[PDB]
Amino acid sequence: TRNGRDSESKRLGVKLFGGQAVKAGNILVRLRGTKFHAGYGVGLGKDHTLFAKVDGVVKFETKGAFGRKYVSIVAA
Amino acid sequence: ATVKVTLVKSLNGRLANHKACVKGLGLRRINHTVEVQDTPENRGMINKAYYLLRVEG
RNA sequence: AAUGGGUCAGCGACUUAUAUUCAGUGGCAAGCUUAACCGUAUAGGGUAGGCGUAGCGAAAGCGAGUCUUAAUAGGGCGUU
RNA sequence: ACCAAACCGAUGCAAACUCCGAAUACCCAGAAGUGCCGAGCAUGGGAGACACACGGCGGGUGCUAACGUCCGUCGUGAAAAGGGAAACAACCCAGACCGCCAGCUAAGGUCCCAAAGUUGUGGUUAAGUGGUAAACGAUGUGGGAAGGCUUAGACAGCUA
RNA sequence: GGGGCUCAAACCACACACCGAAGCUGCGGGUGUCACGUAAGUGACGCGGUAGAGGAGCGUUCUGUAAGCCUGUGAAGGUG
RNA sequence: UCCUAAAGAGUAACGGAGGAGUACGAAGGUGCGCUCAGACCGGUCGGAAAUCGGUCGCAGAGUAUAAAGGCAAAAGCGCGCUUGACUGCGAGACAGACACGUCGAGCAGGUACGAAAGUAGGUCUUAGUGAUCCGGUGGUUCUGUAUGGAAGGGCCAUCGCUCAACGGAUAAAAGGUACUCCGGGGAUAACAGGCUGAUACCGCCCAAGAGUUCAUAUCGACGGCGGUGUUUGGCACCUCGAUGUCGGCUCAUCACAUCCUGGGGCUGAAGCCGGUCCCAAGGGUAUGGCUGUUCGCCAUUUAAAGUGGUACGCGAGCUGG
RNA sequence: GCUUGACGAUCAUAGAGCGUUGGAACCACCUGAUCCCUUCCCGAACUCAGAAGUGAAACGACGCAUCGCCGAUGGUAGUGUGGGGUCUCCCCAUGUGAGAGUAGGUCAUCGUCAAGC
Repeated sequence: TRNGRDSESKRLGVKLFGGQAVKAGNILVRLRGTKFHAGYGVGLGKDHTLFAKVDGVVKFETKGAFGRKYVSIVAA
Repeated sequence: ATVKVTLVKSLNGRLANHKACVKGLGLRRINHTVEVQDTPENRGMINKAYYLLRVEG
């Protein structure tokens, strides 16, 4: 019966978009529950943060059954 | 091969993107004529600011 | 149709001291500079001190190296 | 005779619905040219600001009221004069270093006040419409497609 | 906006002219920056502006230069 | 946590919706085991539905908790071990004014587990929180005011109480002022002006209807569309280095949406009177009893006692209830 | 060379639904629990001594296109920029451009490896 009190807006989203060079520790997707999945060299942190585990460029394939949007990094 | 554009309107209330298309094309004030190479990456600045210019060819 | 001034002439508001930082400009230079004070006194003496030449650590300490942990194994700070 | 959730088809609509899904914007890499001689970045010295306004657009709020108010994004005024909008921070054009009794234009204009066409061709409009306005109402007039009755003699007008 | 306008001085099209800004061009004017110039020297791009930053100056009174120089053949001051 | 929020982040409102101030020694790791809900149906105690036995199933279930987003390589239960809800760290990022915050291996201390590749630095994810200063506690190799010690201090680990005005003024915090004072403001209210017109007021459009028949002589439900700025608002644009109230008095001036007088149309207008609608602003348009009144209610008039604007006209004209 | 295995490329043009089959190899059962153990009670789970039996069920490829699923072209809605209007909305220039709908493919297309014919 009283409105107010929005939260503080967590800055989620795809950082470091899908052609960019990476180093092997970079947060690659901030994410609220694996809207994107883990490809070849990426890591899947505890809060479903995708992180590059090797160097290269990030690809963003769609692959497999279930229609998974993948994030894979290819050492190119 | 070579196109020549003239600036016929101002840059005053124009968008910051469009006047950067006119400065980057070589133009400085009204009725100034430059001779521009006809590469398509040069012609795209002529097209983003088509309304400010006159393109004699 | 918001403030102030009737007008003239005088007056009337970023200063000074002491610490400090940065810039410019100089003297000396791995050193530089003195404070009180002394002085037939803006000279000259007086180098107590201050800063510089080495850092790291809370510290003992060790030093071109500590901390930590049973661990000289893994990073931060410094270094011609 | 009352009715009856669900199911089949037809049919709508959501800011907190989405099987879908752009333009743009944003991120990245590589390239020519331009940059006023730099634009970008980094460290230092000095700030000022931390009450903005209105206009276009995209929305909340309000009454899709307010020169209301709260955001986004532009442009302007703030801090910008000159020409136009009669006069008119914020709209349109344009950004004033100084001089000229030189010439071309922009927005806007060209009968007189008032600088320039009483300009040409073709139409429309009789209300001073222009030069303020809604539901709705009328043989006001211009244009255009079509239809039914149409000299075996229609619509309003004569002697069974 | 007013006078006033009715085959328009209104509206709709199209054509051609013209006027109109501190815009643009012509012509004459500093250095603002920068590149060149063994530094005479021209070029090129600029030059609205509040808060504010930067850079350069003028004038007043005093001290040194000054026991100089000017001044009663006329100073400062005042008025042209 | 969603919306607003404009398909990258971000993004305001006393805008619209909900939540949190925790749980968990298993609800974690791992080993191992294992996959929903729905309708369909079988009546001697439940008969919509249980026990669940098995047929079409077509995530619609479940997740400790709000909502969003996620899932089966399960991201729910059973059970063993009984601990990785590890210690030292940490390349590199994300967020970011700062303080904070978020994500993340390999060697060892060393590990549960698996017989092993390997997974494990808590939980499907994002809330479940609190700086510093003072104290408390357990370590310590550090310091230990002549020296040896202690005291006190430092470092490391952890607790408190209470900062929910939740970046926390102090260990410790309620009012009155019509007796008031000062400094400011039209960054901001009251009067008046201005913008707007919900609201009020006045017109108009369709006409169910009543009007004894007959929508339109009068009246009109349901809805519609406008005008006037006429007041209740709304706004905070002017005015706070002052624009001094309501009413009466005195004087007015304009409007026409006309109260009287003048000219007309229609009538459910016989006449006398009226009703209603046009046209018309020339001149007229009370006096008193009550009340501070405007109004109002009353008494008696009049041809008629109109409605509005003018800073709700008028206080450098008056009064001052 | 085909049958069929064995993990995988690609993910409802590959999916579900309606016939014929294969016995030798493979595959599910089957005979039973003695020796491992599986049981919130069980050998249908699953562990297996197995190979007495069996090819329908079980699954497997192999049939058949109603349905799902893809889906043009053209238009339309939206929209960047520039300019208009009678401006709570649309139009013009220009760039771009869906969603839904509109004949119909299909019982998919691939790759390595092996026992057998």
